[PDB]
Amino acid sequence: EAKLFGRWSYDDVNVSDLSLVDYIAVKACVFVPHTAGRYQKKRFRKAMCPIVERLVNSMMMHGRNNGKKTLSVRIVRHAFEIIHLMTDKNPIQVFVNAVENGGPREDSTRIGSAGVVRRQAVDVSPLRRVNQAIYLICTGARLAAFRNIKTIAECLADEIMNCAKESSNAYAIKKKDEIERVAKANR
Amino acid sequence: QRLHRIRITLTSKDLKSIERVCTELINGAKEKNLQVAGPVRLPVKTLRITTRKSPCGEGTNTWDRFELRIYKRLIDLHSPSDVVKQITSINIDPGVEVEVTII
Amino acid sequence: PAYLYETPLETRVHTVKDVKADAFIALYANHLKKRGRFQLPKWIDYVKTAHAKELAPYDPDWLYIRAAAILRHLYIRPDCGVGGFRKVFSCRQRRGVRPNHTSKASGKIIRYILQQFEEMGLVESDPEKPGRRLTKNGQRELDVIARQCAK
Amino acid sequence: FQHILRILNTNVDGREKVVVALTAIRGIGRRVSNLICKKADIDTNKRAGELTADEISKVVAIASTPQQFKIPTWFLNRQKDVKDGKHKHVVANGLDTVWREDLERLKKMRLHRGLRHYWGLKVRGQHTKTTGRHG
Amino acid sequence: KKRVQTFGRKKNAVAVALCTQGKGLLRVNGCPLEHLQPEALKVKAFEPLLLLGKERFQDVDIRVRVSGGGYVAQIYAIRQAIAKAVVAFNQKYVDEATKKEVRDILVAYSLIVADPRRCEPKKFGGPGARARYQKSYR
Amino acid sequence: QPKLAKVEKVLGRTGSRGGVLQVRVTFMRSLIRNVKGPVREGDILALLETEREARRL
Amino acid sequence: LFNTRPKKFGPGSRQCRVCFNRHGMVRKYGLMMCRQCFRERANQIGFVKYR
Amino acid sequence: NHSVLFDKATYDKLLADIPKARLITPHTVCERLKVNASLARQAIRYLKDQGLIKIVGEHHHSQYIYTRNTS
RNA sequence: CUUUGCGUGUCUAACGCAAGGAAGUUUGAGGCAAUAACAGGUCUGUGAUGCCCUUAGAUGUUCUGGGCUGCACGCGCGCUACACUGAUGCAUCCAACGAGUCCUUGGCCGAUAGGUCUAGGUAAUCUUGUGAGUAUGCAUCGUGAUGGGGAUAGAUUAUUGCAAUUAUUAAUCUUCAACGAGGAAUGCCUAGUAGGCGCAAGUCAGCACGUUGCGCCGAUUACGUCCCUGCCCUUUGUA
Repeated sequence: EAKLFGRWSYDDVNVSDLSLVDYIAVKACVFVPHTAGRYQKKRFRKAMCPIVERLVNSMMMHGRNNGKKTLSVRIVRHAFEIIHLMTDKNPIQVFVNAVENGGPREDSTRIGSAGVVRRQAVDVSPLRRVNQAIYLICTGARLAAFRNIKTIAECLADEIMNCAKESSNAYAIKKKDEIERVAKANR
Repeated sequence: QRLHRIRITLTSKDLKSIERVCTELINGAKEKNLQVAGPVRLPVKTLRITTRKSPCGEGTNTWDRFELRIYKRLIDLHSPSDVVKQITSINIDPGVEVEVTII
Repeated sequence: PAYLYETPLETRVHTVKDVKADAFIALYANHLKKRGRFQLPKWIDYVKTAHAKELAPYDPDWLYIRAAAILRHLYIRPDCGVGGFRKVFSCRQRRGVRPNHTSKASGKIIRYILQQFEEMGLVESDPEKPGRRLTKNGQRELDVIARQCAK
Repeated sequence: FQHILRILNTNVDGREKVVVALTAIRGIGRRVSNLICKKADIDTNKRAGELTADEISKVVAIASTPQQFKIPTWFLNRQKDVKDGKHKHVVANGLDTVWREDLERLKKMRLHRGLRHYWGLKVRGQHTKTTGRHG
Repeated sequence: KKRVQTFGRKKNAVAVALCTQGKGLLRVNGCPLEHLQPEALKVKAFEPLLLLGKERFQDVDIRVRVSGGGYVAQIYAIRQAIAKAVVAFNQKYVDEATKKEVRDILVAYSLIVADPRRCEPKKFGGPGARARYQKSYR
Repeated sequence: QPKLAKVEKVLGRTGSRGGVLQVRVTFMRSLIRNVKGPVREGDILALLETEREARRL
Repeated sequence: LFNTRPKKFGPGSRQCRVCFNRHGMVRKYGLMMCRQCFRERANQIGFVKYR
Repeated sequence: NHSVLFDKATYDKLLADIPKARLITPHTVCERLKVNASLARQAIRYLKDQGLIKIVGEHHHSQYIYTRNTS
C-alpha cells in the first residue's frame, strides 16, 4: 500500500533518468511526508529519506520559519494538490522530474597551483545535484511569495511545475544556467 | 499494649551512612519479628548553588556547579512504641538525622 | 482517490468525549439563544476577555461560546475553580520591545457565567470541597445534545 | 460611491473598513472605535467609502459626548480634565490645542519635566548617553 | 481475561497502552483516534492499523493513558504503544509463531525500539548547549 | 547532451581546502576526473565533456 | 535621634557573617555567605561539585 | 492598486468569469480581476452556495483552492 | 570487549565497512587537571598582610539631601522588528528544572490591576498533574509602511516602601516615528546539536530586554582539509 496523504500511491511511477537513481529513496514508502528518525550519523543515510520528507524538512527558513514541520506538511499537501490540478497525472512523478532537472551539472572550484585563487571546471556528484535541486526549488518559491500576497503553497506548486518544464522562468532553472554560464568559461 | 503503626524517617548526606541503618534496623526488628515492610526510597532532593569561580571580574566568566544530595528513606512497622525504643537507641550513626513517628 | 481507513467498529455516539470539541460548542452556543435561559450581562460592550489581549472579540456571541466551552470542561476535569479557569484561557501577552510572557485570564467574566449556571443549577458547590463541579442535571443537559450534533 | 471622506475636521479615507477607517481621526483608536460602531448600530462588514448620513451623525454625537451613551469613563482619553474637573473625551484638533495648553502650563510652572519639553530631551527618565542620539 | 499492557517513549513522553479482549475500539484517555490534533498527525497514529489490518484488531480493544513530552512526542508514544501491544499480546495467549510474522512486517516497515535522543545539558559561557555568545576583538 | 560514467574507485582528495575529490570513471573506457560532493564506489554520474582528463595529482 | 535609619530590607540590612561583606551574598537556603567566603569553605559544609 | 467594492458592472461578468478558469483561489480572482483578496473569499463562498463550483479537498482554513465544476 | 563476518597492516599495534543490538566516534555530555611561567587581575571578598598615609577642624563612623541614570558624538554584548509559512479574535489540548515559615489554592467584589474573608503546606502529602508557548482547528484582514512595527508623548487607576520627582513596576485610554532584510568588516555552530518558542531559579521590599539551569517544535550541510587564522613535534637558518 503506502500512499502520501492516502490520496497517492508510491507503488508505480518511475525515475526519470539515469544518474540520480538510487540516490533518490523511492521504493517501501510512508504516508505523510514526515519522519523523525536518525539520518545523520553515516554520510549516506541522507539518501535513505524519501525526497518529499527532504522537501518539507528543507522548506523551513530562515530563522523565523525554522521548525514547525507540521506547518510545512500542510503547504506541501496543498502544493501536491495543485500540481495535480494542472497537467494532472502524478504529483510525485512531476516532482521527481523537477528535482531531476533542477540542480546544476557542473561547478567552479578554486585550485590555483599555489598563490592564486583561480577557478577550474568540476562536474557535480549525484548526491549534491539532489541536494542543490531541492534547495533551489524552495528558494525560488520563498522569494517569489516573500512580499507578494500569494500563498507559499501557490509558489511551491508553480515552482515545481515550472522546473519540470523548460520555461526557465523559475529561480532554480535560471541558477542552473547561471552556474553553467561561468562553468563553460572556466574550462 | 495496643495495635500501633510506626513509620520511621531517615535522612543524611551520605548514601553509605543510611545503608548501614537500613540493613541494621530491619535485622534489629527481626530479632523480635515485628511486621516489617522494606525501606521506601523517596526521590533525591538535590540542592544546587552556582557561583563564579573568580573573586573579581577578570578572565573568562567561569562557574562552579556545587551540589548537595539528601536521601529520605522510610522503614515501615506495625508495633507498639515501648518495643521500638530498644531498636533505635542502640546503633545511632555519626551525622544521620533520624526521627521516629507514630502514624 | 478517496480517503482510506476506519476503526474496526463504527464509533459509539453516547458520551460527550466521543464528540469533537469544537463541533459541540457550535451547537450548544445556538442552544443558549433559542432556549432563552442564561441571561445577558450589562458590560458586554467592553471586555476583550483578558488583560493580555489588545483588542475586543469580533463575534457578538463570544460569551455563549465561552459558557459552552467552560461547561464541557467541567466534564474533562471534575474539580476546578476561578483561578483554575484563569490558567486554561491564558495567552501570550506582547510586552512591547521586551520578550514575550504568559498572562492570566479575566476574573469577572469567568466567574459570572458560573453564577448563571448556578442559578439554573447545572454546576454548583461544593461549599466545603474546594472547587466547582457539575451535578446530575448538568450531565443529562450535556449528554442529550451529544447524540444530536453527530446526527 | 464616495472615494475620500471627512469627519470631525480630519480626512478619513475610503478603501478601508469602518472600524479601522475611524482610527485615521486623531484621538480615536481600535477598541473605542468598536464601541462607537456597536453603539451607533453600524455593520462592521460595510466599508468606510459608503457611510450614509445616519451613520456619521451618530458617530459625531458619540465622539462629542460619550458619557451620554454609557461608556464607563476609563475608556476616555483625558480622564479628569484638570480645568473644569469632569470626565472628558478629546477628539481631532482639540487634542492638538490641549497638548499646546498642557506643555506651556508646565513651562510657566517651571517643573523639571517642563524644561525637558523646552530643551526637547527625553522626558520619562531614560539613559540618553547612547540612545535617542541622532536628533 | 486476556491482558497485556505496553509503553512507548518519544523524548520525555510516555503512553501506557492497556489492551484486552473486546469489540474493536482504540481510544486515547477517552477519545477516539479520530481526534488527536494535530489532525495532520492523526494519520500517523493509525499507522499500525494500516500495515497489519483491521480484522486483527477487531478481536481486542486498546485504551491508552498519556503524559509527558508535548504535542508531537505524545503521538509517537501512542504510535509505539499500539504497535508494541499487539506484538506483545501474542506471547501470553495467541500462537507464538504468528508473533514472528506480525513483529517483522512492522520492523520491515523503531515501532518497538524507542530512539534514545534526549536533550543535552546547557554549559556556561553560551546561550545554547554547544552554541556560545560572541567574541568582540578590536 | 550529457553522457553517463560509472565510478571505479576514489583516488584521493584534491585542492587546498580539500572539498573537491578525485575519481576514476568508466563510460557506458576510463579516465580520471574531479568531482564536488560526497561520492563512493558503485556510483554513476553524468559528464558533458566525455574528453577533458584531470591531472593525476 | 542618631546612628539608625530604618535598616530592615535591601543590601544595607544584611552582611556576610564570615567577612562582613554585603556584595555577592548567597541567600539560597539561608546561607548568608559572601561568595568569596563561600566557595573555599564549600567542601567543609557539604557541597561537592560534579558535572 | 485595487478596487474594494463588488463593482456591480463586473458582478454580471463574474458569474461567467470564474467558472471558465482552471485554478480557483484567492489569487486567481484578483488575477482576472483587480480587487483585494478579501472579496475573492466571499465570492467563492457565494459561488459555493448559489453557483456551481466544488472543493478540491473537503477544506482548510488558510488556502482554499477550488476547481471549476465541469458541468 | 570494537563480540561475529569480510577487507585493510612486517597482518604486530590497530583502522574501515556490513550484519546483529537499547547502545559500536573512548556510547553521548561534563567534573578533576601536570611542569614552567606572565612584573595578567584582585590591598574595593576577608580579622591574609609588610610599608606609607591620616587619626578629632577625620580619609574612622553615622544622619538628612543629591550623585553613580547627568548628553554635540564614537565603540561592545543583547531584545523587538520589517510581515500573509503572517498579525488579530475565538476554540482545542501537552512539558521538564526548580522554589516556599514565605508559595498560594477556595468563595465573594472589580473592565483591568488588585483587594477582601476563610484555607492547605516544613513539603513525592499543599500550591501543582504548576492546564507554558512555538503548535493545531475555525473566522475576519489584503499588500497599503496597513490592522506589520510599538518607539516617542499627555492623562488616569492600583501595588512595594519610612520616601517613587530624574517618572521602581503593572494596568486603561490615547499619541502611531525610524525600519521594505541591512555598507565595508566579522562571530557562533556537526544531531535532539543549530535556530525558534516559553518556564524556573540567582541578585530581590519593589524592578530582566541580563546570567545559570530546564524542557518543547526540530531542519539544511560536511564526515574532509592545511588556503586564511592559530597550535604541536622534527630537520634547517639567525647578526
